[PDB]
Amino acid sequence: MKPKVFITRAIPENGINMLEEEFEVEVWEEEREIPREKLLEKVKDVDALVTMLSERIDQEVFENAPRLRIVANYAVGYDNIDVEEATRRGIYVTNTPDVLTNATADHAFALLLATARHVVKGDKFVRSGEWKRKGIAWHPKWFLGYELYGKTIGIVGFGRIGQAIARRAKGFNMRILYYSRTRKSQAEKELGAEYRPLEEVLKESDFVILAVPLTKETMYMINEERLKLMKPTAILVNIARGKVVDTKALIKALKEGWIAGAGLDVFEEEPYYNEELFSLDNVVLTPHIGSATFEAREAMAELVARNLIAFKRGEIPPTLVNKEVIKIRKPGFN
Amino acid sequence: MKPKVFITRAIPENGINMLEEEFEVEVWEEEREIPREKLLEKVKDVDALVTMLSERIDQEVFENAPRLRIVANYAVGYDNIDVEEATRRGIYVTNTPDVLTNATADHAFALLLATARHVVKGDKFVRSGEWKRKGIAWHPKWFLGYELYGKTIGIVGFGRIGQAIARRAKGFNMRILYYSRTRKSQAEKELGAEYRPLEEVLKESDFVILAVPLTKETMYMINEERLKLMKPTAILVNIARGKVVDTKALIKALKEGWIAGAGLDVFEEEPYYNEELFSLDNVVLTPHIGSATFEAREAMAELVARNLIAFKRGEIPPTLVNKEVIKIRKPGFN
Ligand SMILES: NC(=O)c1ccc[n+]([C@@H]2O[C@H](COP(=O)([O-])OP(=O)(O)OC[C@H]3O[C@@H](n4cnc5c(N)ncnc54)[C@H](OP(=O)(O)O)[C@@H]3O)[C@@H](O)[C@H]2O)c1
Ligand SMILES: NC(=O)c1ccc[n+]([C@@H]2O[C@H](COP(=O)([O-])OP(=O)(O)OC[C@H]3O[C@@H](n4cnc5c(N)ncnc54)[C@H](OP(=O)(O)O)[C@@H]3O)[C@@H](O)[C@H]2O)c1
Repeated sequence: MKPKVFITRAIPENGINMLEEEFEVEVWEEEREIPREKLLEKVKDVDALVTMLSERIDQEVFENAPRLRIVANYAVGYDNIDVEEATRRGIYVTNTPDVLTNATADHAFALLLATARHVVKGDKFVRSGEWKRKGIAWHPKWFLGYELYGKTIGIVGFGRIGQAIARRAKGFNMRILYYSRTRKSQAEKELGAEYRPLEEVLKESDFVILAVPLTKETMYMINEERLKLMKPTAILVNIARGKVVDTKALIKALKEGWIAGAGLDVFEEEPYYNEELFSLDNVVLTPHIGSATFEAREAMAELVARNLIAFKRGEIPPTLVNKEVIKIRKPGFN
Repeated sequence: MKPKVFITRAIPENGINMLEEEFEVEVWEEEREIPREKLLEKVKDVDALVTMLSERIDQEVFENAPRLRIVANYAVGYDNIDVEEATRRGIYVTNTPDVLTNATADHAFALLLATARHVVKGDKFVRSGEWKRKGIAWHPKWFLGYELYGKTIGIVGFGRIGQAIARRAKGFNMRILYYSRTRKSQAEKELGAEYRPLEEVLKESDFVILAVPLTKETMYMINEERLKLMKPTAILVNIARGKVVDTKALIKALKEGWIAGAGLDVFEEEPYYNEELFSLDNVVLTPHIGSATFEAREAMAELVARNLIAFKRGEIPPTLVNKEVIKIRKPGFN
């Protein structure tokens, strides 16, 4: 008698418990991701879905889900969902902005600093015993990295996470440039940031941070010609999506010294293995953990629940991504 | 006819070249550190020394250096120099403050973030191919770390580097507490920082950063009872000196979950190997590279040269650490 939601992953219990008050809830509890054929089977009679970036919510899913009215992504990105087709069908799509902004902006800085200061390579040198075995405490030319103070940070995608990365950069006294679809004077005045065309941001920055969604417009925007514009001392950080960067071109740039290093949280396929990329000591790698804090987790689970419960009550969900759907079908289950 | 300086390491050429205009210069150029017996031989007829933290400038060095009038440490720390004995003897001692503040404060944040967000462990997971081999792109419970935003940072040693770490923490919207020998209202008002007794800082902080010199008073100040006061979710960062922390107690704290993790740039002996410490995935380790930026390097070399040249000219050196020596012997060579 309650509407039915399938949750494709073991998200925090707080969100599951909130949903159990208002829905019949099914939760995929396994460590492994749900196989595609099982996803298609399980959506047969669901009114709602909570999905991860690992599930491709495309036309084929919709065709196999005739009761589905709302998809809540447990993520701020939604490049895994065919939102135009959802809108067509009157299906509401929600995401999780804001509650993971600080985690991801912190992780961008974690990657920036780790890459700039040789933290991963340094740790291996110590931890392996090589430092002790070689017998040399310190040398003035070892492990030299790059300053941030007074340097220019270039933020590609000046949204929630991009602005939060700029806020952190102000603590390092950085000159802040950004490229975005829009220009925002509030954030400009609060942070001292300045808009420039993309190729100017790439030419003038000491650190380039990617914080855009994946769309047709941002696919491979960091390509071979764009990388050639960057400084040979510059560090690239990708916390956005893997396919914003042409990895083949990035490998060439790193090997040939077109840029100095890269910190990457996201990859063209996940999981990822690339022997050539992974052989480089001027890259730092993390497995798509930008939003991985206990608190962001929990807050994302609450927010997915709030969206689905608002929808049940005939309210517009607070983090609806496809507002055009409202005029197509009003909220609620039938 | 020019005074003679021995430089114990291959510091940047800019500083060497400045000194060659005014001194007969000898530079130890080898990768390895100068052996103790060679140090004692080489100081026999020097008027000045430029030393690294690796050289122990103690009474025995002074007794073997009868012309020595000034020691310029290529470091801000000077726990490797017996400054009281230098003063006694009329020997000026200088260091390198300021020019390495931003490098070291950046590295403190590099270690804080790497430890809080599992950057080293994450990189090994990806780079080794384990992420790919296990076949799972992402899991909501994997690699969960700690937020900074709104959290409390406790700075032990509120000097040049400690205040610069607080400046960076303001970009993360942190509540800033500090313990120091003094209280500083300027920095309090600029950064919103508040003084507290040491044990209160340890109890109330989510991140504890050590930025004190090594002195009799700070030796093993982070001991077993102090570690027990910390939060089980708290992260410790040591960019100060290894002997500020009782490593045996720190290992117990990390294994027993008294604190959540530690980022360490400095060790009780350097180089260092500790199999038990190095087996822990909740530690991040770097080989005393806090000041290792190209620019800090260069600026340290210039500053050592400026000190020795000012002294030659009968001027008080700009970063003299033992001001009492001035009344003992005026500056210059004879
Ligand atoms: N690595 C991780 O763990 C992780 C975690 C969270 C998010 N992410 C990813 O980061 C992305 C951004 O997150 P967010 O919350 O900051 O989203 P957001 O607030 O929508 O910000 C994205 C910004 O990118 C701008 N943008 C979009 N298309 C662009 C284009 N073609 N050219 C230039 N700028 C463009 C957007 O412009 P407009 O102002 O015109 O909107 C917006 O300012 C998500 O979409 C996601 O892919 C990754
Ligand atoms: N890891 C690295 O690569 C690296 C690089 C640079 C420096 N260091 C180390 O970091 C240390 C600090 O550097 P810095 O330039 O910030 O020096 P600093 O300006 O002298 O600051 C040190 C601060 O520690 C405070 N302090 C000293 N003794 C204390 C005590 N017993 N209790 C509480 N606070 C005490 C000092 O108090 P007062 O205000 O009363 O002076 C001062 O505020 C150096 O001495 C060095 O050991 C490490």
